[PDB]
Amino acid sequence: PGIAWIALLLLVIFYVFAVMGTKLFAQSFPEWFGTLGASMYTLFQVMTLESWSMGIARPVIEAYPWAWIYFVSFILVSSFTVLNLFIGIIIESMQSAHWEAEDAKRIEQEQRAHDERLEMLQLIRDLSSKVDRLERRS
Amino acid sequence: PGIAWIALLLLVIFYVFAVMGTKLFAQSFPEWFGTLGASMYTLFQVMTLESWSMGIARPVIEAYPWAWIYFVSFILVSSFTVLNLFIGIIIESMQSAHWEAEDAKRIEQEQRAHDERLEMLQLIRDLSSKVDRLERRS
Amino acid sequence: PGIAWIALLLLVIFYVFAVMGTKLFAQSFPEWFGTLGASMYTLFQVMTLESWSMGIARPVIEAYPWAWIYFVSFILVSSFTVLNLFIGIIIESMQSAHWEAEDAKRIEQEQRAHDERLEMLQLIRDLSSKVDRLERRS
Amino acid sequence: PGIAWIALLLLVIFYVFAVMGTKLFAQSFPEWFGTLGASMYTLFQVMTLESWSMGIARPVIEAYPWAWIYFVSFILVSSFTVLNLFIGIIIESMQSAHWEAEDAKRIEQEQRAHDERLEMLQLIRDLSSKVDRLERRSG
Ligand SMILES: [Cl-]
Ligand SMILES: [Cl-]
Ligand code: NA
Ligand code: NA
Repeated sequence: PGIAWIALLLLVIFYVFAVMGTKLFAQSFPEWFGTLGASMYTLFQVMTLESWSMGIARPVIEAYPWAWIYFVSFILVSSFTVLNLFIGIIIESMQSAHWEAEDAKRIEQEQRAHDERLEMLQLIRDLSSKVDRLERRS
Repeated sequence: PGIAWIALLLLVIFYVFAVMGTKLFAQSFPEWFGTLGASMYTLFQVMTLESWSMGIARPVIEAYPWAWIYFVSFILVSSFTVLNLFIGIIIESMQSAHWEAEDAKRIEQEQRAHDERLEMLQLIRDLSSKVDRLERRS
Repeated sequence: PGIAWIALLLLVIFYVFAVMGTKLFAQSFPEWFGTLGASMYTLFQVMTLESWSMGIARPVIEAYPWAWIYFVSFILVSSFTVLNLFIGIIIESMQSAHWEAEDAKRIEQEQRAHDERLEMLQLIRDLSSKVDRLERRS
Repeated sequence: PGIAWIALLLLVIFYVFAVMGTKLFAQSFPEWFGTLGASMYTLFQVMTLESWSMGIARPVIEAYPWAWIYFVSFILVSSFTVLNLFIGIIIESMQSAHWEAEDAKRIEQEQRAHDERLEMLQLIRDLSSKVDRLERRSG
């Protein structure tokens, strides 16, 4: 049903990484990733880029050196998504202010145009064939 | 009357979360929430995503393990309300830029068109008279 | 020349604060505000919203309790200004992608339609007068 | 092939500053800029504006007093270039909301009307000829 198609995506990326993070990280870092609810919080703060590296990820990379992939992949993937709601909402907003009625007004203006142009077409037909007759007598 | 309609909702979402803040946290966290004014500055801090979690929320979450609702929800509400204040401005910005005129220049263009098409409904109607006379005059 | 109107303004606000700030704070907080360049770098850092409070503002507010006006006002005002520079660039950006090019077709493609109607006006007019030199040459 | 054009401009700016940065800073700040890999992470971190100053910049400018240029300039160039990516997406978004479609809805529609007019045009000519001959046959 539109934007909330992406929202649902965001919740899902969250859930995937929150689980991924609790599996990978819970033992060695329990306060940040000890439970799945814990990591939902951490990823929230990470997603808002708050001390994500200096206070959460650079620490985690010391234990697990390859774990920048978790953190950089999430910033990348979650930002791109958050971006879209912002877009998907900008757009659908423009649409209500404008596009919705713009297409409508001009669909309709062209009905008028077309109908006028239609009338002319007949008159020229009636006239066309008056002249048709008149010439046949001549 | 447009945007300061929301930009006020902002001002009261602030005022509420700032009283709720002081009542709840004033006592363990005096510096941050000790007084209503002290909590505004703190949420102004929080709203800008400045150190909100490592600096404030997680320490508050240490004392009141539920507090994250207060913090996560403030961010959702204030970020959004700010989003709208923004769209509202991006949109009314497009209007004056472009939709103002494209809408109007068009009404104009298609008056002109309509007039011309009327013009010749006329001749054609008149020519249908002349030919209508040739027929009776025979 | 458009947005670069505010771009100039932003720069003015920036510099007025870097001076308003070196005058107020440089005595007591030299590393942050000691020289003008010093304050500028720190106000750039405050503009990027980075450690603006837990880092710089809070410690300055505890010498100079009133000093929140400075950091809150600077963020508010400079965010508003960057907000607009941003919109102005979207507007301007999409004036190019589409709107300029669209109005170029809407116009030229109605030159076409107008011209077409003008030709049919003449034809009906030329016709309208043979049909009435019949009315006279009989 | 579009903004991907611009995304490539960004990846080039990283590369340049990550190398300018590892050459410049790896002796004194090995953790941050020790190796290219290190240096990029650090720059991605600066780009998200995460402690770029209190955490990374100000410490280095302690040691190399002029390095405010490396950091300030990277945040501009780096950030200004990510803006154009954000616009570019914002645009190609509308292209496919609307512009794509309304743009061509109208091409179609003036075919609809050009074609009509063309028709009327035919008939009026046709009528003229009929008047032409009516005219001659009777002179
Ligand atoms: Cl538009
Ligand atoms: Cl027409
Ligand atoms: Na931060
Ligand atoms: Na931030």
